[PDB]
Amino acid sequence: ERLVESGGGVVQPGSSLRLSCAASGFDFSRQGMHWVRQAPGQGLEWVAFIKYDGSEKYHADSVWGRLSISRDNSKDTLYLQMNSLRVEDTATYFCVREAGGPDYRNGYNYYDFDDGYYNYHYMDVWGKGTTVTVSS
Amino acid sequence: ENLWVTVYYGVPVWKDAETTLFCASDAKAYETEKHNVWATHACVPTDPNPQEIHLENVTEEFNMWKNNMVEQMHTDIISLWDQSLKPCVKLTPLCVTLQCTNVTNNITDDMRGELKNCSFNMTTELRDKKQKVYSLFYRLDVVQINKEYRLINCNTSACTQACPKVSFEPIPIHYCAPAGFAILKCKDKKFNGTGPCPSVSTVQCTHGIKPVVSTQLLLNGSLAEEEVMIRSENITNNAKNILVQFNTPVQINCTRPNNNTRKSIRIGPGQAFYATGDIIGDIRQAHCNVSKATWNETLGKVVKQLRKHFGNNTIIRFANSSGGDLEVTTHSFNCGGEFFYCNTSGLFNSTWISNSNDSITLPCRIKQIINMWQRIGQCMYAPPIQGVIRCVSNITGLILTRDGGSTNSTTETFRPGGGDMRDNWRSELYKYKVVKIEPLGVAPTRCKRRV
Amino acid sequence: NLWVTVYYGVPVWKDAETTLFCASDAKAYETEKHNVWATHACVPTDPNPQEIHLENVTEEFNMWKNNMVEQMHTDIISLWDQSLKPCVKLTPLCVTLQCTNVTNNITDDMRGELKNCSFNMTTELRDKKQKVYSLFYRLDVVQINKEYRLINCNTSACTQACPKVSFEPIPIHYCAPAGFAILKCKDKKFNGTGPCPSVSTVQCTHGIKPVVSTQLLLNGSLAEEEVMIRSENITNNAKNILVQFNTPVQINCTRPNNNTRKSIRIGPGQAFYATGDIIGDIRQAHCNVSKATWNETLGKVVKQLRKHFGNNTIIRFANSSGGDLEVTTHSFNCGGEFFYCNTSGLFNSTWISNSNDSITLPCRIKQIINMWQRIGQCMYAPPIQGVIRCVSNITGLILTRDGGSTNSTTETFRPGGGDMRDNWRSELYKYKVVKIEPLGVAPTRCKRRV
Amino acid sequence: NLWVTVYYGVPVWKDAETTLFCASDAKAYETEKHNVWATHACVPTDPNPQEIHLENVTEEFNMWKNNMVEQMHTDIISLWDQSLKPCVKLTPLCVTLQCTNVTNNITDDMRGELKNCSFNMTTELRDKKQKVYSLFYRLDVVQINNKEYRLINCNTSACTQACPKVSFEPIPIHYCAPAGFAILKCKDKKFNGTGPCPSVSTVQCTHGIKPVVSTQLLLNGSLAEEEVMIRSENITNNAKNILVQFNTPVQINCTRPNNNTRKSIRIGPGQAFYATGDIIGDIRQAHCNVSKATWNETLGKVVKQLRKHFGNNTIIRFANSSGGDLEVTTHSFNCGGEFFYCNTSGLFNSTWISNSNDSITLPCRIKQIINMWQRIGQCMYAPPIQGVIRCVSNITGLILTRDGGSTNSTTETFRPGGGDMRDNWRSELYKYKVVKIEPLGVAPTRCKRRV
Amino acid sequence: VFLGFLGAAGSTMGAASMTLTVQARNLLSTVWGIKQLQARVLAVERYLRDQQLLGIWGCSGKLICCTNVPWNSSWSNRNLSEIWDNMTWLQWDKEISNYTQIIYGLLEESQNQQEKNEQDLLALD
Amino acid sequence: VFLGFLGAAGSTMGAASMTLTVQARNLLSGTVWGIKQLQARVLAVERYLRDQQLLGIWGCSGKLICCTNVPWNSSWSNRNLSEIWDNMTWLQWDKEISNYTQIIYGLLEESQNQQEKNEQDLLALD
Amino acid sequence: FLGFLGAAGSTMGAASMTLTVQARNLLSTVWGIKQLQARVLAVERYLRDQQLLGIWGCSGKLICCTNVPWNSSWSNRNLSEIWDNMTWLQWDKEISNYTQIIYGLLEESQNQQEKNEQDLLALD
Amino acid sequence: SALTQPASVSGSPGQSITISCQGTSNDVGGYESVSWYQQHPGKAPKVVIYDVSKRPSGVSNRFSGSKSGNTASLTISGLQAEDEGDYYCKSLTSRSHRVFGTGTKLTVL
Ligand SMILES: *[C@@H]1O[C@H](CO)[C@@H](O)[C@H](O)[C@H]1NC(C)=O
Ligand SMILES: *[C@@H]1O[C@H](CO)[C@@H](O)[C@H](O)[C@H]1NC(C)=O
Ligand SMILES: *[C@@H]1O[C@H](CO)[C@@H](O)[C@H](O)[C@H]1NC(C)=O
Ligand SMILES: *[C@@H]1O[C@H](CO)[C@@H](O)[C@H](O)[C@H]1NC(C)=O
Ligand SMILES: *[C@@H]1O[C@H](CO)[C@@H](O)[C@H](O)[C@H]1NC(C)=O
Repeated sequence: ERLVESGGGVVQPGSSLRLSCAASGFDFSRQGMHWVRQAPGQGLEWVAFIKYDGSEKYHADSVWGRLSISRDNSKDTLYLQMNSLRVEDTATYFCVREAGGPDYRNGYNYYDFDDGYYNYHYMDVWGKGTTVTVSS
Repeated sequence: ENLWVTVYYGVPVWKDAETTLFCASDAKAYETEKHNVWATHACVPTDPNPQEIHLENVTEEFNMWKNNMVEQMHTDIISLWDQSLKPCVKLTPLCVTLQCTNVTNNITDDMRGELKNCSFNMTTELRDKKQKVYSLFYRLDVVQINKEYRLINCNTSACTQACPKVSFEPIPIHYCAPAGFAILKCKDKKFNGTGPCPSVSTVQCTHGIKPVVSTQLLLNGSLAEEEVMIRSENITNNAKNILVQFNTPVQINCTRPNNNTRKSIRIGPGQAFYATGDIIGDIRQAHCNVSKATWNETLGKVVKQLRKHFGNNTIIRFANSSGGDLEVTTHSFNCGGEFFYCNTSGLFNSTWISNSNDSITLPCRIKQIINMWQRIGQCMYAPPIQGVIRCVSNITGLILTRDGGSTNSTTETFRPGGGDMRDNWRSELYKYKVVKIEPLGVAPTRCKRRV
Repeated sequence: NLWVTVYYGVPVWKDAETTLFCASDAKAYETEKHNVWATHACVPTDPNPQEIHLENVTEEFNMWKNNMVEQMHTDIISLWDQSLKPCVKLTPLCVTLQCTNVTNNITDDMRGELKNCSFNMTTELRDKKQKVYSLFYRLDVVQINKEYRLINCNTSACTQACPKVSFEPIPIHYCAPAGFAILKCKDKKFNGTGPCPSVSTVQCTHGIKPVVSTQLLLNGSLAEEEVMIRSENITNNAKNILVQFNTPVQINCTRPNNNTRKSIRIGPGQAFYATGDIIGDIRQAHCNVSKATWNETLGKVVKQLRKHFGNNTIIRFANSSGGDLEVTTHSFNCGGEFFYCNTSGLFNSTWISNSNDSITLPCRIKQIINMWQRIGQCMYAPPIQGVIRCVSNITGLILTRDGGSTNSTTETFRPGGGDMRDNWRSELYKYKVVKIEPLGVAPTRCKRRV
Repeated sequence: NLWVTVYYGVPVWKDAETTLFCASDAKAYETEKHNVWATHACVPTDPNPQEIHLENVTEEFNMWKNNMVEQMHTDIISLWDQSLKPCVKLTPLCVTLQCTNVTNNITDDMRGELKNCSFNMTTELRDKKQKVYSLFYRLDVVQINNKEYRLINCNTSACTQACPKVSFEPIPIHYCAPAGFAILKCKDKKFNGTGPCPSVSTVQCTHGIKPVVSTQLLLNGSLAEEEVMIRSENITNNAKNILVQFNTPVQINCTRPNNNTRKSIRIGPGQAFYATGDIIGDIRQAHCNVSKATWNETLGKVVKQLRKHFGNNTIIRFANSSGGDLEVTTHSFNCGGEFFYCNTSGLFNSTWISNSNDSITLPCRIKQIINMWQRIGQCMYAPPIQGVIRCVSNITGLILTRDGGSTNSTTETFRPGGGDMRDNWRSELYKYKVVKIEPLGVAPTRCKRRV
Repeated sequence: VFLGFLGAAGSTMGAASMTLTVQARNLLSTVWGIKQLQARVLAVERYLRDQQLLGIWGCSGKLICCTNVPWNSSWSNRNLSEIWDNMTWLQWDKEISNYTQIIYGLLEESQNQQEKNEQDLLALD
Repeated sequence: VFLGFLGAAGSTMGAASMTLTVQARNLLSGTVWGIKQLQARVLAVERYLRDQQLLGIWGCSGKLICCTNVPWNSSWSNRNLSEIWDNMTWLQWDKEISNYTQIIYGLLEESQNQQEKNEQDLLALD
Repeated sequence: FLGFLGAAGSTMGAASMTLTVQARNLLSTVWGIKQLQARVLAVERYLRDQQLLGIWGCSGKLICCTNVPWNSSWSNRNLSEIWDNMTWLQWDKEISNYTQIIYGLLEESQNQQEKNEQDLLALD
Repeated sequence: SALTQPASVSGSPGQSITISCQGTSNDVGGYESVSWYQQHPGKAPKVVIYDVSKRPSGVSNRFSGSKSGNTASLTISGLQAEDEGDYYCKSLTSRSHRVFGTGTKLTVL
């Protein structure tokens, strides 16, 4: 029921950095999380999505093969890794949770693998985020 | 003169009869008591040593094709099989929509599509919730609906998973007659299938008989001495099966190279379903090995004896099964807790005119849902066995059916059979016969009673 | 000088009770039709009876206190439910039914007897529902609040019959075990209780047909040259009165409806055989009895009743007093189809101081029944293809009395069956079981040599 | 000179084991009410059974190595299982429960012991669902993560409910030997469970034995004569339990002041589940009362005879249970169909060195999911019973165990503990023994057969 | 003449004494299966009870046998001729039914004394 | 020496008469394997009683060898006694007299009954 | 009347006059099959004892003697110190081992007497 | 392909306004999964429509949405001062990816 992002800083172009997101007050091992970044005067930009168990990963075409996303349910933390940052890559990244729940059919509730949550295709809670800038 | 009637009690007179023989387990099998499938715990322990008594100057008639001992054995074993399935789980809710896809991790060309990765919605411990689960199923246990698949047994009958704590090892059992009845054993070695037996010896009861179920071959059976015996109800009739016995056994090695891990899935409160989790390493087809040198030498003995009845000029040729269901055209047996159905076309392929590590391999498949007794409505799901399995067996006979028919051809064709499962047990009870004792007898002599 | 002498095997017997085993012919055994009554498990009977005519012996008999009828009632019930275990139990049939009247070729007399219900039903797969329709009689559906439900839903899980087994009664024989004997009375004039001048012993009873019926005895043994009336207390009204016909009367029963069975495939290996559309016209099932013959046997019955009620009183017949459908109707089965016939047209006449009309009786058909008056049990009869036509002959009546408020001028008799125990008394009234006592002592002038 | 003679029917017996049939009194056989221990199929016993004194005989006795208790233990298990077959299975109750603590006039100590649970459940029609509520004890519900709870037995095994028509009242049961066997009774008043019995008598069969179930105490049993006695298989061995039989009984009253009500719920066709509705009046904790004056002097007598095996200068101490499973660390019993789990730490708390209306209150708990046999997969749900209940029982026994790691010390402590159900029943059959008659016998005397 | 089982039920008591052997042969010969098993065992134990009781009296193997016990006149004072010519076994049982138990016990102890008497006589005399 | 159960089966009729006792001991020895096994005990017990009561009513209550007071019809057999006892065995002797077995049993039944009645009258006054 | 098993403490001589009373006691769903097996067991146990007594030529007797000599090794005590002081229960344990070998002696002796009886009357 | 939205929409309080948000038919009209969001400066965006056309709990009932074939729009009745802010439309793509719209600026008179 709360997400905190940390790890911001100033790096030269072509460097690497990692952002950490933490979840508490709710089951981290049942719902997937997203990644969105925004800049002043610019609209929201979706980065990537990861399932509850990380069976498959989805990435945007504009940043295909750029940002690597992984999670660790044991540590109750989320990781966002990017390499060779560009001048235009600066934005305010937010750790966002995708709401989900059991599918109701025939009178019963149908979960996913290892008691997963089927995505309801809307976002409910959003993190405060961290601002990062790139300078040469 | 004036000879009178005298009655004698306990005279040795007998005739054929029918009775319900009882079991007699060994001392070792009566102590472990590890929940055997044949319910040997209720079976009474046997005698410490055999008490065979030889009878001299006696002639008795035997008939292995009308003996009622095999009928009692056949009737009992079905009841023992049914009784062992009641106190364990029933897989009634597994009939659900299945989404099966091929596995292509480390498959072999032989095992191109023999394994399917099936996922389905199964009930959890709570009645109001359903959890997605996955398992690996063989192709023989899934049938396409139109992708979408379903179990073959769903539209015929729902049946019980083979119980995991029970064992299928065929320990020997002894059939014994009650008081007032005796068992006569024919010690003649030339006894084919009927006739007087020069040496008849009465015994306490029968020796250890292993209830091995097999088709087209006899495994772990009894061995003849210094001869190959061929027995048939009517050699002239081609519709009667032919039974063969081997003096020297030939060894067959069967194994499953695949290494799989068992996974337990909870289907309800107090019920568990064991499914194949995943296969570690490469995937290869199971196969059985028979030495070519030994098998070819054994076949030479068979044709020599078989050529006696049909003429010493007749040409003997062998061929595989004529077609039909998988239960009859293939060799069926078990190795541990897994059931095989193997293609023996590579054995019965030869032609005889009558003037060392080849290791003939018989690739074959494995089925999990089996109708062992050829009855519709009572199947069984054998849970997977952890790790690889290996076992060696003794091939001690064959079940051959002649398909000559035409009288215009000199050559004769012999093919494996196995349609009836009583032939496997009849090959071991042919020596024994059941008779009843009548102690009352009257004879005339000179004796009078005082007034 | 008298001394004690012992004899073994003297013909002395005393009344006692024992368990009697079955005895059947080889007719059903050879066919192997798997009847509800297991003749294959039942012991084969003797090739011919071995009755012995005993002389100078008089033995007491009592059908009302006879223990043989108690065992027969228990055994038949035990055999009835033993055959219901294998075949399917219709536990998932309790759903909401949307029923509507049929108005294609319905006659006014059957305007609303059968409905057209449609409901969701399960299949082999536990995640699919199939929409099917079936035709149910009005007696088997009740409005829950259109929405209908079966009467058994709030009672118990409702099991259906096995289609293979047949409900046709077949003769059975009761035999005493070793050391016991059965005595038969051959006196035709012998009423329910009393000494029998002629007594005979048999090892097995004659063939007994376990026909179940109310207010009418069908396919039973007849009397000889007269009509016999038996009752443990003729004065008491609470005790039923049993009548045996010397000459039988034929009754014709039919079901003109031509319904089609539809095997709805539910569950793995289970089957529910529902009733499909009826081709052709739809009419009620009815039974005919000849008026000339029926009126003739009433005249014989009333004469016998005059002996126990005076030769000047008036005998009147009335229909059933009241109750549910089970006791106020002539309940029976006909070729696997159960009937509940309204017999108000028979017992409507008066007799004082004394042309094939073919009296017809409206009848009803029920699917869910309670066979032995129990609660919480079913036997759902599957529908039968074609038209059903069975011909039977009546061999007795069961009647009850009422009133008698010090007015000894008119007597009213009404049908009524308390239970099926009295149904089988008409066949077991001439049989009793005794045990042999071989040991005996008598005085004789004889000693033991020392 | 001397010749052998055979006598048929001499008084000679040998040890043997056999199955004894049931027997019930006339009063208990005419109740016309169903019960767990079937009153039917038990042959009635004649009044005033004959007891035949056997003079000048000594017979070895042993209650620990007795097969009668083993057969009784197996019989009661079969009797218990037979009565739970016709009852209705409670498998649909494995559903999600949303429970809230009930708080109207709850006392402080019992707070949190009752949960007000509302859950969805089925009805007679398969296509409709109904919402019902019931009260469940805290011992019968567990957490999952208006909180969410779940039945404890759902994850182990589902099980039926006790049928209201049958009763758990322990009617007397007589174990009676068949023909050809005899039962020997030891009339000695100083029989310590082993050794010859100078006063040995034979009876037709045993008297009424009540099949009572209890832990750490023996209720409604037989009392010793004029003295308190200590029974043990091995005094030196601390592992073996100690059986104590009181010469005089102490009254114990156990009441449940809550006025529970029964609210029938129809769960399917012909099957109903009995739940608990609103409770009228205040809510109070169940407890049991034992008089302190009688209990204190009872221990004073017990400690004196117990001091014989340890010397009069041995310090004897009493302490409560050592902890563990609830069913073994608490005094478990039933009170008119309601099962109690009482805390006995308030009794065994004292010490003895070189040696009016106040009572003792023992808090007790109530549980419905019951196993009682140390088994897995066979539980039972006792339905609630209307109105308050109070039962008065006797304490005619005690089970204690010894401990101590010191190799040599002057202080010995004892703790209660329920080892096995056989201990509760072996305290009643210690006087009985089953023997087999051997009428055949040979002895020499002057008798030559006539020729 | 042959009359079958219980053929001489109403015949003369003396006449029935010549047909005692026909009755002795007739003493012994899932729902149905269990029911038959009970009857067979019950017949076996019933037959052995009569044989064992007859054995103790010293007439084990004799159909007709008399002991050395006087006949009490209290039980019946009727003439021997009247009993064996104008009476049947069914009526005879009812007349001595009450006194049957007393007669049975006397023969049991009498035989044991007879067995002991002959044992000591042949030892030296 | 010891021949065992059915040891003298092939031996002559006379020699087999000396070993009749060994067969007499074997007449009564002493869920699928449960109730099914119970019928074995009952069948053995009832068979022994049938063979015992049938022999008992012939006057041969407890004698292994016993003779009755009835003649041997010449129609049944006309063979020398030497061949019957010293050459023939009990196995083929049953076949020759199998048809006449039923009738001879009846004659023994009435012969013993006549003895019982005659004995009582003889010792009454003589 | 000491009742059933009432002479277990009496001496061998005194217990010889009460054999009759102990002879009667030989024969007389959970509880169904349990009682059925026990009832059959009593029937066969009684017949086993009678069968052994039958082949000894005196089945229908309670006290019986056979024309076979006694062995002094079995018991050196005289008749006075057996039939007047000790007890049947004590006697069984003293010669328990010899019981099996003795049974064969009577079995062969009785069959010997049958041959003599048939031959003696036939010749004369 | 990013969704196309108008640069700005103006409307006096108490009136009804319509916002257009269009993309590809397969992405929008195919999967039927369409969502709308509202954002304020200094705060993360908040979901305003739970389903494609259903509002979630804890939001005013004045909001309403509809879809017509390929075209979808959001309608607000009874505009108030608090409605000022930034609004965005989000929907799933054909390949199960997330695409954000251009965005529309709302001006309150
Ligand atoms: C899966 O296997 C089936 C039969 O084994 C074959 O027809 C099909 O083409 C296979 N599909 C794939 C994707 O391998
Ligand atoms: C057939 O040939 C074999 C060859 O070994 C010979 O032994 C046999 O006697 C021959 N039989 C006939 C009938 O020629
Ligand atoms: C009653 O009247 C009928 C008339 O036929 C007659 O036969 C009968 O004997 C009469 N009975 C009495 C008791 O008067
Ligand atoms: C019993 O107690 C006394 C003390 O009065 C003591 O002297 C004696 O030794 C004790 N008994 C034993 C066996 O030690
Ligand atoms: C038996 O013997 C009698 C007379 O000795 C004779 O009449 C009769 O024919 C014989 N039986 C047969 C079957 O010949």
